[PDB]
Amino acid sequence: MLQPKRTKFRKMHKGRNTGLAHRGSTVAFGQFGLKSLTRGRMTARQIEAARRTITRKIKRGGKIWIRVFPDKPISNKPLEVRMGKGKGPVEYWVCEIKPGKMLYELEGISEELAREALTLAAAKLPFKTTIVKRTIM
Amino acid sequence: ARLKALYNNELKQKIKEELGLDNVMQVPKITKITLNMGVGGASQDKKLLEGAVADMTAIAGQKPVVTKARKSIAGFKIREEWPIGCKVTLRGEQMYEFLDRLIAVAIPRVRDFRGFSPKAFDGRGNYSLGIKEQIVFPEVDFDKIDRIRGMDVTITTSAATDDEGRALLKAFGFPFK
Amino acid sequence: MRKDIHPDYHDVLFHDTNADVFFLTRSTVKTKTTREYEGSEYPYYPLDISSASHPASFNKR
Amino acid sequence: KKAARLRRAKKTRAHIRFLGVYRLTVNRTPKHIYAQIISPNGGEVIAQASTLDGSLRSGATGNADAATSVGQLIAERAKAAGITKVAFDRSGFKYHGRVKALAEAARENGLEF
Amino acid sequence: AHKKAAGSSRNGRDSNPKMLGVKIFGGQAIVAGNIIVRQRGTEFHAGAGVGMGRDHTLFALNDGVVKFATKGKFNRRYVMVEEA
Amino acid sequence: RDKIKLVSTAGTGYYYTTTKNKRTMPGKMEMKKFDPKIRQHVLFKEAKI
RNA sequence: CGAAAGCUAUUUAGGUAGCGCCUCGGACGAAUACCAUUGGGGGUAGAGCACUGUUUCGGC
RNA sequence: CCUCCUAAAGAGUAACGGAGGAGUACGAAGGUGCGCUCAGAACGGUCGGAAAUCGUUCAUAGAGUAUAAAGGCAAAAGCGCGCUUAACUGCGAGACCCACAAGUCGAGCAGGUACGAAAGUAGGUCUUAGUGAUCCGGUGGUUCUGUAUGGAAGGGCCAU
RNA sequence: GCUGACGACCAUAGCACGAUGGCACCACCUGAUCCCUUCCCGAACUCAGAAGUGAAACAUCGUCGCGCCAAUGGUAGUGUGGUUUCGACCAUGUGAGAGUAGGUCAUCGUCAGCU
RNA sequence: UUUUUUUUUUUUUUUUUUUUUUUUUUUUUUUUUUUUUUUUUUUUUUUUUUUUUUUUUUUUUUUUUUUUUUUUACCA
RNA sequence: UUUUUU
RNA sequence: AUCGUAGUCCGGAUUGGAGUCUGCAACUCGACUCCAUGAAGUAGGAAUCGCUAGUAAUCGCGGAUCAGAAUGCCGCGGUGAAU
Repeated sequence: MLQPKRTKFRKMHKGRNTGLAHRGSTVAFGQFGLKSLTRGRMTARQIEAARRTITRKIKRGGKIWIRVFPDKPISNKPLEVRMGKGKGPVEYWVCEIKPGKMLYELEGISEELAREALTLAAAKLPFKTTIVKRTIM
Repeated sequence: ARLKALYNNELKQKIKEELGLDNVMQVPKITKITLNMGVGGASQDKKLLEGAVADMTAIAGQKPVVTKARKSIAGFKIREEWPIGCKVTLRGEQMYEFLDRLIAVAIPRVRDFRGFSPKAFDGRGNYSLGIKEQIVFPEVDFDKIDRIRGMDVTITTSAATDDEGRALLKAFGFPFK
Repeated sequence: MRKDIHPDYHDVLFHDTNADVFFLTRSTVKTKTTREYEGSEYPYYPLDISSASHPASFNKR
Repeated sequence: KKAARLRRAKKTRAHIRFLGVYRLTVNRTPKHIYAQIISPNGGEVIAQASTLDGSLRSGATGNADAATSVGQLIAERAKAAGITKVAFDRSGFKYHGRVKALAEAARENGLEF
Repeated sequence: AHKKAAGSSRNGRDSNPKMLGVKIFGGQAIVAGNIIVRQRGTEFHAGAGVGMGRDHTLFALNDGVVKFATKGKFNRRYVMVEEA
Repeated sequence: RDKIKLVSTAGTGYYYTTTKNKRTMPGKMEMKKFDPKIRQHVLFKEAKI
């Protein structure tokens, strides 16, 4: 369950997820990556589930990199609470994902098994995903 | 000062020949000598500082100045602008006379004095030595004394290099090793 | 040198009596006696030591 | 140190330039002393007098008397260059000694500041 | 209110506006006394022809045309009043 | 800080008014203020407001 | 001919008042609007890590 | 009431929106002239260390700024010393802001000064918070009025 | 040709490294009687001077190691009109930042002095 | 929930003003006693709930959480 | 005045 | 005669060095000697002990055990109280 360490502000404005991922759109650490084709919020629970799936499939023989970190606190109002009376409490942490973003990379393992590990991880994620190899340019 | 008149005639040329310097403005010289006394336990009694100032006055032959706390530290129980030390700076004739006196009379009076460390230069030709008992200076008398105090003697020289600084110090007769 | 704020500073004839070597040097000391050097009579200060005087078993038994 | 001297000259230089008056800038060295009158723009010298002048070049320059002669001479040059009211610029030197002597000679020989 | 979530965090304060900023822009005619910049600190510095008040207000010392320029060794923004 | 009058010593009845910490300044203050009734700077002495 | 449902204040909040917006009369007459060319200041969208933080991997 | 954000690069702009402060302080912590430069790190040095004071070398500020924050700050607006009372009186061209009532900045002019050798600078403080109308009553002044007249009372005007 | 004073400009002007400069100038430098300095100190400030040296500083010259500047093209954004599956797209007008190629060891003005 | 009250030695209670930790009961060792009580001598003993924060220094000043008490949680 | 127990 | 109230010319533990004896053998683990060091200790809380006269208090001297190894034990005399 990733989460920032001490932060500067408890709560944040909603914001707008718009545009393409021109940064973080390249397999830069491993040889092999799972890239997002759609935009959304990558919850820390989803990050942890797709990391546990990948690790269980690669079996301490390869290396995994996570390029998404949940640094955006998301608040929620509790049930039976009227509108107003301040902003709700923080309940979970998301990362804003744009189309093109790497989410995980794998290195040091067979291409077939890395493909199926990333395919298993994509099933836990709220994104249409594609699987990409690391290129030179 | 006899040591200044000796350095201007013999020691300067000897140092030049020793270090192999091609210009007379390259040979080192002592610029100043600073005597310090950390009396950090003051600002609670402020009589220890009186005695330290008197001892510095008698030792150096020059009225010293009380040095305040530049910052506030709780561990030492000191607040800003609190008098926590004493210092005097000697230049020219006064420093040459003081250093001649220190080398001749006072430095043999250090109890169990084998020598002074040659690696005590800061790395730019300046030397610093500690005197654990201020009674090695004959100016202070054993009859009237507050307590046993110590003192830093920092010799700030014009040398830019460790070896030049120690060659200049040793040309005066400094007890090294 | 600011006027009349510094201690008395006068020439003193330190003398290491062990090697009998003199050191003429201005100092703040006030000696009780005064001994004449080649010049005038300076306040004389005797010195016990100065820079001139300071510096198998089985087989035997 | 020239850096420190120019650091302590800058306040006066900028205030004189705000006032927008002709300024009498001095500059002394352990050998010579110079004085020149700068326009309010700041980049035109319209009168000068130093100890490099042939009248006092071969003489005991680097003196209060040489500063007095230089002040007396720049007062005359400013007088016959149209300048009567200046603002004195000690250039970070203490207003004392050679600089004071030059300023008093200039002030007594026609320039009024 | 089932999950004990909604609670006290009291911050509904804010000061009144101060109406700062550039009043007369570059190239405009200006008469002496007209305020050019209201600012906090010297975001702009007074060059020739403009003075500065105790609250760092820049105002015209004389009639002319307002000029903005970056100048000096600190790359400071300067406002001038040129006699145009 | 308590309020106090500084009253002119010229007998014009003119005063200035100011505040004072009467634990750090426990004695009557006296400054040289301009008196507009005599058009002169005179000594204004502290008084009870 | 032709609004407003705004701002400010209010024992005010569905009332009222000044200002804004409507109308009529008078004064003034291009001082107004649009566009072209042109003089300005900016810290937004975007972007970025130089500061304040935050973050992953490797070396150390 | 002040600072930041919301606030969409002029201003302004709401919510029981997200974050913090104020209801003071100071006769020097004001004016002026003069002078100075910080924090940290490393090295050397009696007690004395991670850190006191001393010396050296790097060091646009990573400090300080009476205080919250922002914006500023080397001509320092930061830090010392001498002398001082401009934390003056009468005002004020002209502007900002603004429903009004208010609020803000201000060169210049007259008088009296303080500092400076002088040109000069000074109408409080780096700025933006530290505040409360009118009525009523008190006080220090004032020839303005003064119910037949002279006074007085009371009222007005200026300050508080 | 060089030096100094004051400016324009404020990194393509800076930093770093190396070389050259002492006839003028500048800088160290000598001394501390006098003027004036030090909460102590002739360190700095100041004065009176030329025995020495260009060591340091400074000035100039050299370079691309760092800094700094920096296209073209593309991309992002964006005003207006239209469409839209609300991601965006089309027409038109604008057009970054980052990065790349590349550039840079400044350029000028007034005055004085030595040559 | 909300508003107040607070949380400190073994326990139960005192502080506090930014410059420090307290009685009492214990507990440990002595001593009196045939031996235990009682009693008398000695001692030891505090992340001052935690966590950010301010300050040179905080148990103390701010903020959060967490136990504790209370007091409220109403109209259809 | 205040001596509990085994 | 000196010290003149001091942690000292008091106190003599502990430690460093060098030795002598006894003994096959002195490291664990002997006793003395010499030189150097010079620790606590300035009269001792609650409490508690012995002593009624040659006693207490104090001062030395012997012996048993024993190759060596008493501040213990067993004795001896000297001075000598207070109540």
